[PDB]
Amino acid sequence: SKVVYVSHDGTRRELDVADGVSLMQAAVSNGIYDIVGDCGGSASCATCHVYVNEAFTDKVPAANEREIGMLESVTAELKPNSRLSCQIIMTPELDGIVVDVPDR
Amino acid sequence: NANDNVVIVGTGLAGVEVAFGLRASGWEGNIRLVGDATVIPHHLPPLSKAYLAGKATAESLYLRTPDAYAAQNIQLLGGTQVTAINRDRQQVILSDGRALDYDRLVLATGGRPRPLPVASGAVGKANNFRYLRTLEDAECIRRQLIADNRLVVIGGGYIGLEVAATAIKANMHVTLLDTAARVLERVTAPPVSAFYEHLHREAGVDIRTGTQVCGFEMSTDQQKVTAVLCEDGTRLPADLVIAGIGLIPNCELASAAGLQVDNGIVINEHMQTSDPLIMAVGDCARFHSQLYDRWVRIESVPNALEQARKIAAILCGKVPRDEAAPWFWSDQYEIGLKMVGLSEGYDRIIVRGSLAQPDFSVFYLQGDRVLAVDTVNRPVEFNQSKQIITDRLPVEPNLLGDESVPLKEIIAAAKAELS
Ligand SMILES: Cc1cc2nc3c(=O)[nH]c(=O)nc-3n(C[C@H](O)[C@H](O)[C@H](O)COP(=O)(O)OP(=O)(O)OC[C@H]3O[C@@H](n4cnc5c(N)ncnc54)[C@H](O)[C@@H]3O)c2cc1C
Ligand code: FES
Repeated sequence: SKVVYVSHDGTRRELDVADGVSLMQAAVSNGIYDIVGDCGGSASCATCHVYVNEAFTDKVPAANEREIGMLESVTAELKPNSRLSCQIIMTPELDGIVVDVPDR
Repeated sequence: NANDNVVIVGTGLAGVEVAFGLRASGWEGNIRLVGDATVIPHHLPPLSKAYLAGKATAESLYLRTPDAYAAQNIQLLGGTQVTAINRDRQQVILSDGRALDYDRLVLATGGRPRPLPVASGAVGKANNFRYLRTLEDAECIRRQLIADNRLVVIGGGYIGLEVAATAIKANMHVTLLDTAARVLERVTAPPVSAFYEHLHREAGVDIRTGTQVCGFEMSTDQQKVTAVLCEDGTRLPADLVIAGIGLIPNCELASAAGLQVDNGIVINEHMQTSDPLIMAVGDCARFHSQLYDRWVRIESVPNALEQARKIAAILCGKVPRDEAAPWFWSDQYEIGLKMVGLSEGYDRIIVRGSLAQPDFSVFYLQGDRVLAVDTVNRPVEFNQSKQIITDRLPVEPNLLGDESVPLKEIIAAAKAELS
């Protein structure tokens, strides 16, 4: 399944995911410097932060209390579609998703 | 300049992190990553967790896909060792004869595991005797986590405890010895040591503290260890032995070159060593902590990410960022441990919740200042505590313990009355 990271300055970088891998692990491992995942993807730091488009805001395992609690600390602006890219396990039913990289 | 050469010695988290961060902050000159490791740069935390449990792929360990280096024009020179630094000539010499020219040099040498003194000779060379610092170490150990086989872990640090818990789950018989009077003696208050010891004894670990190994017993073959011998005369039979008694910073390169050294490569506020053109970052760097006003050397992922970013900034002319609360984490059994700050020197602790459950926070204070917070299964209070320390908020001590008052509110109240 493909993922599209509308990164910094407006540009965008599309990628390949082995499916079952979080968007965070994929992003940082391919050089998408815009988004870092310091904690390791356990939902403990909130540096995974990304705006998911309404196009997919649904059928994306609704963020639980852990994440909501984390999200709150996101240095960037907190939006209703803000999520921890690390808590988004890419699956077939999610091909062509578009995540927004907040401003560092 | 866009004609300036930057050489990074060491390809661990710290080194590859200043390389990619450097390229992300605008650097346009050449970037050389030289490391003696031959494997693709990978994460370390998994080596005593999910990867050791054999529940994670070798590929998921990659810091960056092996092709991201060429894409960012970062020359990765593996299997190569840097033997010396010619400061005046401004170059580093490799073992394969070559000399690399540099305009800017970054020492990200990390550390090597402290050898166990009586592990000399055939002991250290046994396959069932291992330190846990490399990918090889982890795979070698993982294959020996045989149910019903006996394991003796020497060392009370976090890695040691994470190894014991992994081995327990693998159905091994495990014993953990530490010379200290309790595990994590230096970094935690007695009650947190008590909590860890109960947790592991309850899981089935035989924890003998105040113990000191005085030798080993080997197979008549001399190929494997069969028992650990303690100063108290006991003979602990063992099929496998893992030692984790600390780390020695790899500062040889710097010392030999005249750069100030003291249990780490000493660096100033701009990460620079005694030589303006040479900086150090990560496990190997000793620096003066702004937040704690003391020379310290942190061995953690956040500290390496933080220092590498600071370096990227400085070399790109950006204004460096304020020292962030240092933090670290450990996973033992199904318990999430997260520690922010440095507890050394605390005058008292304040417990939020009950030490009787695997759900509480321990605040370490010095006067009315919060130095650190140990949390057990409390990711949210943990994450919020970072701002208390990072932003030096004057949080009210008499509320930390009152769980009826949300920590967000206690922080928000302080964040509004800095005066
Ligand atoms: C088993 C284990 C579990 C861990 N778990 C956690 C955790 O849960 N949370 C956490 O925060 N931290 C954890 N850490 C620590 C964290 O992973 C490290 O602090 C971090 O990766 C250190 O990075 P480093 O780049 O400084 O150095 P290192 O990884 O030591 O790398 C430095 C590299 O430079 C190479 N090198 C040295 N000298 C030379 C030379 N002269 N020429 C060429 N190459 C050279 C080294 O051999 C090495 O590969 C763990 C570490 C281990 C070993
Ligand atoms: S990497 Fe830490 S919350 Fe996503």
